[PDB]
Amino acid sequence: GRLRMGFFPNATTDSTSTLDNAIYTICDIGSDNSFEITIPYSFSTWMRKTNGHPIGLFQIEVLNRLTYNSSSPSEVYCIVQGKMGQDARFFCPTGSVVTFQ
Amino acid sequence: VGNEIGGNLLTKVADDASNILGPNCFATTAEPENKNVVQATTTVNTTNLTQHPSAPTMPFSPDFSNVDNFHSMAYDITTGDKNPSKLVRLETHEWTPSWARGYQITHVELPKVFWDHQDKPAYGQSRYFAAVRCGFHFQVQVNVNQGTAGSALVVYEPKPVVTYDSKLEFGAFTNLPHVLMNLAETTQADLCIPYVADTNYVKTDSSDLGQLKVYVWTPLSIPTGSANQVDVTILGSLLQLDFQNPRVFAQDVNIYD
Amino acid sequence: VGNEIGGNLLTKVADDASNILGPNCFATTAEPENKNVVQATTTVNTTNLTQHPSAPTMPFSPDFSNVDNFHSMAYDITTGDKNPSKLVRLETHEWTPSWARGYQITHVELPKVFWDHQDKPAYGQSRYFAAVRCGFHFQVQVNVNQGTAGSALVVYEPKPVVTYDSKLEFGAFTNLPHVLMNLAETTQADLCIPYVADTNYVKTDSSDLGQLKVYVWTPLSIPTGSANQVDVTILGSLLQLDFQNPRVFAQDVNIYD
Amino acid sequence: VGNEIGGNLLTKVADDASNILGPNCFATTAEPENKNVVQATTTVNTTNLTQHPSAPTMPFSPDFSNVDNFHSMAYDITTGDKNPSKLVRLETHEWTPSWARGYQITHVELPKVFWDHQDKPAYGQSRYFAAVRCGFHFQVQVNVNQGTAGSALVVYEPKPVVTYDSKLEFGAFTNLPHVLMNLAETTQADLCIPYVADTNYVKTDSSDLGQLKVYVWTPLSIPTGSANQVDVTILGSLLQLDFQNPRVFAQDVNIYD
Amino acid sequence: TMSPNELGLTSAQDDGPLGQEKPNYFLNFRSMNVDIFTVSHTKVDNLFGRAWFFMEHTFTNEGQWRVPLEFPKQGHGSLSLLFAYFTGELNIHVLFLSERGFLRVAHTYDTSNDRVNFLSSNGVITVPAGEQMTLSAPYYSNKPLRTVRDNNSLGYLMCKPFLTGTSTGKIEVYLSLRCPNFFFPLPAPKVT
Amino acid sequence: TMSPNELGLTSAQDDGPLGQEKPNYFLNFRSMNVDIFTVSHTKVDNLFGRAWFFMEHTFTNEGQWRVPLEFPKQGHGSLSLLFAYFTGELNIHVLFLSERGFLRVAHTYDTSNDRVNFLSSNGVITVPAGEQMTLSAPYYSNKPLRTVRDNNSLGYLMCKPFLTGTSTGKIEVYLSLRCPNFFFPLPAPKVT
Amino acid sequence: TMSPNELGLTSAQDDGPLGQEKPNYFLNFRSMNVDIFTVSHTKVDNLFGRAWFFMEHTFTNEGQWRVPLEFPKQGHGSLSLLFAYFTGELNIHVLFLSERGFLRVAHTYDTSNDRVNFLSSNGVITVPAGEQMTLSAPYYSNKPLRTVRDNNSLGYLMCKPFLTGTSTGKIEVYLSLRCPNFFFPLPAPKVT
Repeated sequence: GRLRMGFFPNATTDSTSTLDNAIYTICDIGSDNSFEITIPYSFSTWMRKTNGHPIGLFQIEVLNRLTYNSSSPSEVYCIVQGKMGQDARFFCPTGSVVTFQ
Repeated sequence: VGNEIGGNLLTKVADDASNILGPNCFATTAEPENKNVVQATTTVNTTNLTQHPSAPTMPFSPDFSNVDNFHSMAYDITTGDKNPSKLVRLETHEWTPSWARGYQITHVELPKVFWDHQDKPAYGQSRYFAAVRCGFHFQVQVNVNQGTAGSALVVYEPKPVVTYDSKLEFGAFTNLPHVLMNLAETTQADLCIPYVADTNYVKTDSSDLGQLKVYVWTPLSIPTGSANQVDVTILGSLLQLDFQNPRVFAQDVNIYD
Repeated sequence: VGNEIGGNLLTKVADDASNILGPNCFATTAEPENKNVVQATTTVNTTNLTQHPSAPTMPFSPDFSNVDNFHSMAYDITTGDKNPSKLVRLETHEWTPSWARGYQITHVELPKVFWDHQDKPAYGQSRYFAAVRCGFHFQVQVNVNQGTAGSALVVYEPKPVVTYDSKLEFGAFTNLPHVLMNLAETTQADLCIPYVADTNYVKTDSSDLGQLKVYVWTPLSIPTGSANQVDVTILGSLLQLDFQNPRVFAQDVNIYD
Repeated sequence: VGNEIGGNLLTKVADDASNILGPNCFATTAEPENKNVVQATTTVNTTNLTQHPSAPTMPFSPDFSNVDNFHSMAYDITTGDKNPSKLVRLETHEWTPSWARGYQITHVELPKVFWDHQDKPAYGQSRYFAAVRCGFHFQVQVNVNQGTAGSALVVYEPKPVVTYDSKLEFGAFTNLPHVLMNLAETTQADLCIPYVADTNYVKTDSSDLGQLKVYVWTPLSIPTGSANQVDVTILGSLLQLDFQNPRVFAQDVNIYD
Repeated sequence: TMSPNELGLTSAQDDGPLGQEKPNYFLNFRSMNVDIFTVSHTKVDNLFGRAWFFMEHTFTNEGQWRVPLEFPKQGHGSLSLLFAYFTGELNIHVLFLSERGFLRVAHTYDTSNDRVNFLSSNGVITVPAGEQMTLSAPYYSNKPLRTVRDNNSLGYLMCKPFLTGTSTGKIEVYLSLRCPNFFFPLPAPKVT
Repeated sequence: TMSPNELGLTSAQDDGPLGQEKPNYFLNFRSMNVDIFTVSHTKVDNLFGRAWFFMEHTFTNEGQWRVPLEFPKQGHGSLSLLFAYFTGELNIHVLFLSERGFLRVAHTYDTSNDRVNFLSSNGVITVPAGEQMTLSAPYYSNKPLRTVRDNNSLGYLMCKPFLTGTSTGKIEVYLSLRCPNFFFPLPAPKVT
Repeated sequence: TMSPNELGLTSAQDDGPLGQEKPNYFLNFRSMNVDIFTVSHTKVDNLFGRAWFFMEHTFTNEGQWRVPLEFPKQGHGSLSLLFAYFTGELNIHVLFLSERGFLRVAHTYDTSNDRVNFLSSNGVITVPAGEQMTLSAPYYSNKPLRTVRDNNSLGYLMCKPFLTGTSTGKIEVYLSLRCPNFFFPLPAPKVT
């Protein structure tokens, strides 16, 4: 099956919307079932608050129903990971907003 | 060895026992047309990942130049592209003779005015992007018969100025890109304004780029017989335009913190 | 990178920490013996397509020359092949002395006569093919004691002639490949006939190639005491044979329109 | 051709129709990270076969030398390895003065004595192997004050001798690697014994390598006041050790026929 | 040597792009090209260079005759139905069957009926009664390509006869083309 | 050219070894590095080179104060919790809030309480009342590496004040490190 | 380096052709060849070069004795049963146990009984009473190869004794072959 995951940078309205104009990636199930999507830096400012405005709207819509057979699952599990790009940078160290353990 | 090795043995064994007529058998082994590969295709801000690709097709001896050699449309190929930067009428107003010095004739929200109506060349694209970075080229036109006289102040006011407008001393606005244009002398003013803001990019459909205004330097001195309906028009062109952030159709997106 | 890369890392990492004794681990990665390939084998007018082939086998240090170095069979290796072109008895008939000039002694359907009976060397192959293109070498033999005399006309008649035989003037048949053979002088006649037809190929088991005949040039003048039973025999050999169209066993197939 | 060929056509077709801006599409095809390969890994007497391997992992910029550069343990790196060959106390006995010439003082089962108790350096490994081939270095120590006198016969007796011991003439045992050591003169005897047997290897936990013994050459002549408790100690070191046959933990295995 | 692909083992989903002259073999078989004539009869220029009946008109008076010209779904010209677009010279064969008179003939791709009222500007070659002419109409088409199927794929033909007395008759028409440019072959047609 | 692997299509089970700086692209995207300052604020030496509050102690008498020093789960120093082992110089910032007196300060990694009884051998820099000092304690650790988490990951700090009269006060402490050596990054911490 | 194929991972369906001397390894193992004798005892010429009992016959008179000679399913010669065809010299060891006389011995592959009536033409070496001879019969076989199994795989042996008086006895026979040519090894035999 296929699955299209898009991303509207800097979006705030949490609502399902056509991803035709959003940065999307179509995922066709095969041997390498891990799919990546990059969001390039998008903000008015040169640097952006670490804990400020959202990164954007993340949506993963179904493109083609997950097919199966007598001995295969009718539904599967998915995991979403996140990391910084090779051009990632952090700038000013500020106070803390939370306490770890 | 094996199972790859078979075309050779059969082809050879057939070869060894061959007589005058020749071999009575030929065997060839190779990889299937449908191999275990993965194809990836990327269009504008999109990436299609397929792990079960097939040989792409196309018409006979096709021509993808897509350019009409006959030019049934005699326009620059990049016409549609540059169209949004086209010069357009941003505003029109009729100066009233009674108006005092320093009065604001008319003003235009910058830069969202270029998408003022759905009939604006730039309105189309402006919808699909939340961020904008552009330069302007204004042409404020004011026509008045020779008998009459007067002067207007065409000046560009960045958000900073527009914000604190009342705190600024009129008569000093000449410090901003302006054009004291003396009527009966000039019928049009030209202003080239680059991207000016305290942020790298300005939210589309916003007035953050500041706004162009037209003030009354010296009220209109219209003689008795002379006409009394003077119109002030503001035209705008985009020296350079740049839409970056993608977004839903005309949906308010915050590029700011 | 990966999953191909592992033999090297394990083999290397094992390598890096190695001490005096040596490495304590070796890892090698490669492709399985059973790879994703396709094999194709073609024999006479056949093609076997297999997408799941396996390593072909064969006996120890085998010899596929298939030729008996001792020649327990002292025959030319191509004996079986040429066998069908072998000379054979196509017909035999006893000329009757009473017969008038121009009478037809005997005739043989060409070329289907070479497959006249299942005891004909060419009968075997002729069954598995519908089309034929061949050359002939006839040897009509007629023996008569010296005391007697006479003459027979051995002539080849293509389908055209055989068709319109009654419309042709006897005595002019000498225009066709023939052998006026005067008895008491010659005991055998030789005729080399190439493929003659209005079509590139002739249907197997057909008379389209025409037929060889033997006529009475001048009746037999047999003296009183002399014998009166003269036999006429027709032998045939194939200078060159060619069976092309495949077909079921002895099934009438139409090569013509 | 196909399905491998697609990155090029799409990449090219995209390429051909490209204008000033550039191509509007790029396509690349290749093999998946998870290819059809097989990995094999071998450790000491082991072989792991995997047909569905994955890219091996490891920490950041790792160091597999595994050697502590600070030597928090100031010992030879091969200490643990050689440990089992270490010199150890195999036996101790108190010679009794009354004993007659030729009397057997003490004896040690060879080579199973080096694994005499679970407190023997070699006991550990000796458990995991059924076959052994080694050399010995004995050091029989006997201390006696100067006032006293006497002599003992330290001799190595292979299985052959041990078997037929009563059939051999004492006083001739000097033919075997021995050390007639005269007390009051020598306090220790040294014997270097190589692997001696009628079989290439000896079963571990067996006396097949023969046994070292200590006899009474001449009884102890202990004066009145002198001490009367003389102890005889047997120390053993492995010049060279070799454990080959693998086996369950300390399970009797027959290497012999 | 020969690959299994050329021995029959292939995949239908790997045929694109369109137009793959792949060779097919077996041990006793090889593509053998034999020509029976000095030239090809399959070439578009040759095949179509030969006319084929179109239609007939019977005239009892001078009234003008305008008929849409289209490709045949009937003669050997039907081979054109395998294509989608056409462009090039058009050979029109007209036979004037009459006792005494003249036949004005003209051709235009222009759809407007009025443009044909004044026939002279268009062309109007003259075939005396009892004579037949073959006029080659150029591609004066306002459209770069002519969908090959259209009821007017080919431009309209005009026939007006300048009769003299009560004489009447019939005008048979045949069509052929000079060097034809066909593009984008479409699926084969069905039968009626 | 670009492979499908660098276009997003990959396999999570083929990531080892750890640390793969693989580039990710699309037609309109390329990794662009832009620096806003003349140097990095992500480098361990720089980030940690800046102190952060630790704890405060109020003293009404000279009694000695010994406190385990550990990495913060509170300030920007929390970024250390992403590592497992540490080793290097340790900058201790102490503020002596008092009217009239002196503050003895010393640092040791030694767990034994008794070793700190005679403070002078250990160090004991002197901060006069109303003054603040920044002493850099070396890695006199009996352990090659300091698990970064331990309630005593960092060595113990000793503060004894030589007061003169009834005067009392409070001693605030801040910590920072000079050039830190972190190893074997572990999973990110949870929140309270 | 070493491939996974040589480490144990293989496929039984990819063994053909027959006879693959593939090497098998592990980290502490390598094929080590050690020879205990100056020559091989596995070579066909050597092994079979050593005789083995066949059968015994007791004779009370001169009557001739003909016995089919076949390969043993009993002694070390059984190793021949692993083959299908044989050809080469045949060593026949005969012992004549008698008091006073002579023993005529002859060998022929000819199946006809009559050919052996006149023994002299065939051979008939003479072993005096109490003596034993070893005659090497050539491959005078009318068949290029001798199926190794046949009850007469080896040619028939003839023994006729020219006794003198009432004397009687027994003739023990042993067989061996000189340089044997075996072909097309077949599956191992079963046990009784």
